[PDB]
Amino acid sequence: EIVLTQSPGTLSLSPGERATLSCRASQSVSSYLAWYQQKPGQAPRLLIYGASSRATGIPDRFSGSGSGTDFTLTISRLEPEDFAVYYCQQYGSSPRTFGQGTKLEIKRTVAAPSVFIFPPSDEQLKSGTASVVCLLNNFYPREAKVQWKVDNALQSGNSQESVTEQDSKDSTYSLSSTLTLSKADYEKHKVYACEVTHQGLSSPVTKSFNR
Amino acid sequence: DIVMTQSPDSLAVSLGERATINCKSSQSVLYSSFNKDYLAWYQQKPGQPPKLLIYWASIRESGVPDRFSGSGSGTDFTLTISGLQAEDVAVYYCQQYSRTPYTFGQGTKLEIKRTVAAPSVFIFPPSDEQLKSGTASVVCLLNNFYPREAKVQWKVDNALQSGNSQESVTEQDSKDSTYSLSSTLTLSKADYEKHKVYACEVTHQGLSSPVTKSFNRGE
Amino acid sequence: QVQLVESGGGLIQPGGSLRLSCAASGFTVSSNYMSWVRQAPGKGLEWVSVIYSGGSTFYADSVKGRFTISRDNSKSTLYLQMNSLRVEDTAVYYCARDFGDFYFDYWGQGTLVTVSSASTKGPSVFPLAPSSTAALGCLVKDYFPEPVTVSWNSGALTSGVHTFPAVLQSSGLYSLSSVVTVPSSSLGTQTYICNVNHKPSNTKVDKKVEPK
Amino acid sequence: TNLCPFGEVFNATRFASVYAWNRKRISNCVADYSVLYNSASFSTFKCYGVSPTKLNDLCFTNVYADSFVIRGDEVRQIAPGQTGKIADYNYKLPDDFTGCVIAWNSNNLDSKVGGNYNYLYRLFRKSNLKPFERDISTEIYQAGSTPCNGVEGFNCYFPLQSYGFQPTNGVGYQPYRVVVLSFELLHAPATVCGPK
Amino acid sequence: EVQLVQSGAEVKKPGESLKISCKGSGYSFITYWIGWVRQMPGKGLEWMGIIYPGDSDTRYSPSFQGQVTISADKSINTAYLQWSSLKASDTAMYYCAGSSGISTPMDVWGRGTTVTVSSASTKGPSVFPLAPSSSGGTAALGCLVKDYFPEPVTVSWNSGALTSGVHTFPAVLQSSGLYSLSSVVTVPSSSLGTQTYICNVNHKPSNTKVDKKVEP
Ligand SMILES: *[C@@H]1O[C@H](CO)[C@@H](O[C@@H]2O[C@H](CO)[C@@H](O[C@@H]3O[C@H](CO)[C@@H](O)[C@H](O)[C@@H]3O)[C@H](O)[C@H]2NC(C)=O)[C@H](O)[C@H]1NC(C)=O
Repeated sequence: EIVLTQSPGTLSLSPGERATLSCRASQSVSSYLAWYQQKPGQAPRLLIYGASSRATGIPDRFSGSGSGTDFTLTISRLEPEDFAVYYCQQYGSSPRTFGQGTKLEIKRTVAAPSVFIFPPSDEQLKSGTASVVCLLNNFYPREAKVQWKVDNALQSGNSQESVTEQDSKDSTYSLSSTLTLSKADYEKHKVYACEVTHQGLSSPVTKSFNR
Repeated sequence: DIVMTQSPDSLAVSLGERATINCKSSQSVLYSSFNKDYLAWYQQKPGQPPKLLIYWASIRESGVPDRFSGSGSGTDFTLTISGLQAEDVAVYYCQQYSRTPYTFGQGTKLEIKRTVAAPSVFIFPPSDEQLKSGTASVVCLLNNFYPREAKVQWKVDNALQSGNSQESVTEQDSKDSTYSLSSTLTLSKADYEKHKVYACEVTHQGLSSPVTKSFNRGE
Repeated sequence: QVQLVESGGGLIQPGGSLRLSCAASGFTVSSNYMSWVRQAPGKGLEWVSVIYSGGSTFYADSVKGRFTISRDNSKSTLYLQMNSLRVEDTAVYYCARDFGDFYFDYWGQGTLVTVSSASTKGPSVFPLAPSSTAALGCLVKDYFPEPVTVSWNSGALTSGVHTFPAVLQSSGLYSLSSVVTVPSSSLGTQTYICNVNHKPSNTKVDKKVEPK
Repeated sequence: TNLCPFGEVFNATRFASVYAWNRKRISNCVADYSVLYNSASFSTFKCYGVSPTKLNDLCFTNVYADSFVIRGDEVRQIAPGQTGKIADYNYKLPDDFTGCVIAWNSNNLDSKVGGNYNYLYRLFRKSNLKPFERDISTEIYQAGSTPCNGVEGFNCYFPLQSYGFQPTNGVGYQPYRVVVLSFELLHAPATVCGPK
Repeated sequence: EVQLVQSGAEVKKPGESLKISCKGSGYSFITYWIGWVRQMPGKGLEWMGIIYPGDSDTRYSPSFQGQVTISADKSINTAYLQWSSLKASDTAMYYCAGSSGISTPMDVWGRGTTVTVSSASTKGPSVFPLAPSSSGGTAALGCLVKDYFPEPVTVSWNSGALTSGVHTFPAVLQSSGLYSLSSVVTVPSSSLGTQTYICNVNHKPSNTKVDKKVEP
């Protein structure tokens, strides 16, 4: 087999700038290479074939280069919709192999998250389990610290986090942290609080409710 | 998938006479429009690797003498030795190579058919050195006989022995076309000293009546 | 215009059989190279099998002897017969138009194949009540396997909809939340309903989310 | 009385593209096959149903020698019961093939800096070739329901593709010259025998 | 002319791995496929598989598919046959045979490689006299070579001087896993008192040399 290595593993640039993506192979493939763009939730789209030729319907700003075992994908005048994972695939010899991809996100101005906390529903509380949700809505950058404090005690090990993909228009992120407790454990405490630490906040923001 | 069956399993042909070995194929052994039967004959002398004699069922290989001829077509093939010589004692295999997997025949044992020769029978009591080790072995020797078929039975105080003897036979001699056989009776020291008479009874085609060689323990 | 639509994905126990179908329009299936390419959840792309324009077929080493690719010219459909399925075969399987066994110029949206011994379970939908720009949502918990689709007031509410990716709990079930951003003026005057659909378990739940 | 012209085939300065493979009809001559199998320049000498060492003492009505150039990775496709782009669309051997496949690396001869693009292979065909069939068509391959009218475009592919032979490429990518020997017995008077 | 050279004899315990080799040389070797043939003691020939060294084109017999691996090294003209785990039933002689092309007869054969798989360990033989007894002018005497492992054992009489009338029987494998053997000689009966007869037993694997005198 032939192993394709892509660098960087991830990349982060603002709109209007130029992106340079790399792809190296175990052996020379002599232009038998292609590039694909896979946006979240969608199938890969062919961009470059033959390491130089653009597919139909592809803007000229996408450019492929290189030969042998050195290959480069150049993307100029970036736009917010260009966030995707980019793969390189070789067809020089069988079996055909892909790279591990390059995650490319779109930068923007730093945005402060809007923090909301949801107490568990009464219908859920009758089933023996409780879930407390903290919402971080429309923020950038993605890095943010979420700490669960119950009666001012830092709670760990019973929460899971999910973060959405970059928005297509404003390139913002959204994050949810779900604290899961049994009904008996939920009623052992009074104040449930969510503390959010982010670059766009002067001081951490705390949203809390009393059971 | 193609099974090759040889006839006969063992063949005895006198010097200078004709040896005939047949090979039967469960399917045709053709390969293409060449119209050639992809059949081969091999010779394996005692202790030697197989040697290719004839390919395409009739074409002898370079160096093979003229007395080796192959015939037959379809599913029936025959190997013939015209002038049988002592050099020709071997096992002969037929092989098909029309397609993989290749399959050999079971092999045909060929020996010189000489006149009947009776064996000379000898019996050897266990050595006193071996008796000190706790085991007793008695050896019965049949020397220079033909045919190879022979019945050797051990009687201990006129009681037939079973399971405690092993036989070994030499290959056919290249000069007189005879065989030699050894039968070894193995007993524990305790079992050996509970009996007196140890007899080796030999029955052969060249003997009018069975020959018995016997001894008494320590006598 | 070219269309590739996969079907036949779903939950299947290990060692079982599953048959995938790919309807194709805009080109002649019998005259083109076609391939199946699979992508494990969150990982890269892997080529599975190809059928040549002349009918010749080839397979990846990891699936050879278990998968069979085929085509039906009359139905204009590509098939992938999967047998002796393993846990590592869990992936999104893409139908792809192949240019001369070189590169994949057209792709279908894909079908999800989950190989697991776990049983199907419908989700439980709970509200996320707002409190006095407001926010509210619905909690979709304890379902298996993927996926779950969430909509608000049929398809009326689309702006501000954030459906987070599902997380796999330690119990082996998935949980998901969908939230919306709405002004405080509406309160209960405007009615908000979250529509949750889980096709593997055939679960259809509409949940009213009103402030408390 | 006359030597069979094997040298014209094996030592030819130029070899044909595999889609348009050459064939040399050998008839009414004495062939000395020993100059082939005793050679040391061959990397692949694969024969099926016949031994080259047994060819110097056999007679055939006709002998055919086919020559072409392919990649090193595709040499294994020149064999009975094989499958692939070369075996299905360019050169196909029968399942009961009786003959020899001879190949040797020719990177020095058939490869140049910057790429030798003179050697072609067929990439698209609706059906597999019959054994020993030559298809030299260059008509635009119609991959859809719309006629192409001889112009390349969407669903309209040129049927041939060029090898990018460069001397610095890997062994599998390097050009290989292939000669395939076919032996035919038509039950007619035989005219291609070995030396007596 | 092509010649095939095989590796030396192998003695292995059950469960151990093994890889034997067959290296070919000579003109027209580029045309040769290397096949493997198994022959268990006293039985017929069994085709195992075949390989073309140039491209490692390997074809296995269905009776041996998955039991053995056949490979080749085209840089040294060597073909291999290996087992992942050896069983006692693998005890046989393994020939490598060469054929000029496939679907052709095997015209060149190697000398063969003996493979013995047994749980028994190396053990030196015990040599016991087969004393003559009383004639008809012909006397028979011999030596019993018992309880040794592995093969082979060389037996000679009077340091190789006595050859006429000597029958050294093939070894028999005992139920203990050890080999036993006998060698006998035909001598004139009148020479028992005068002549002295000594059998010379040498067992190289155990470094054993026994000179035993056979007297009446
Ligand atoms: C294609 O041309 C090559 C040369 O590049 C020919 O190979 C040559 O063939 C001749 C016989 O015609 C060989 O001569 C013989 O050499 C040996 C010593 O190796 C000697 O004992 C003989 O008396 C005789 O002179 C010559 O060695 C050989 N050269 C090489 C480099 O292999 C080849 O025959 C031509 N192809 C065809 C199909 O004729």
